[PDB]
Amino acid sequence: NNVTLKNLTAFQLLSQRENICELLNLVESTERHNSIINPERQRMSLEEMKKMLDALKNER
Amino acid sequence: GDDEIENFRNGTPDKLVSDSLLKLKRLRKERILNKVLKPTTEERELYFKV
Amino acid sequence: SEKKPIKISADFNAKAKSLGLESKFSNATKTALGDPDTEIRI
Repeated sequence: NNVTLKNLTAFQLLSQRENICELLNLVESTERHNSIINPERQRMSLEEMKKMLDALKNER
Repeated sequence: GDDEIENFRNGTPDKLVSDSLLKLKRLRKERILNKVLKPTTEERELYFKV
Repeated sequence: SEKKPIKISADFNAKAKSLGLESKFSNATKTALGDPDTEIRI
């Protein structure tokens, strides 16, 4: 919750290193990439959108 | 003791000396970790043996 | 060994460790001379 010079430099360096290691394909981030996408959450949100759209369609 | 006679007849007394020095060092470390000054009897015996 | 040797996750403490920066988020390191027991012994 506190930000010092050490924390800032470490954060920036970590981001840079992660990006570069991803360029060389030296990292497997399936867990993060599927917790952010979360296809289950995608299906849930899609069904919620469909239900809301049907509700708006039938009120007329 | 018999250990000396064996480790002489069977050669390699140096192994006995090295093991005894290691035991002495370990005993001294344990003697330092809890504050006590006088070495125990077994330490004197290992020293005499070496 | 064969596959990607990093395997980043969503922990940020294993992620930071796997890329080298492990102690770089703590204020001060851990030492031995900070306990009163070792001080009393010395």
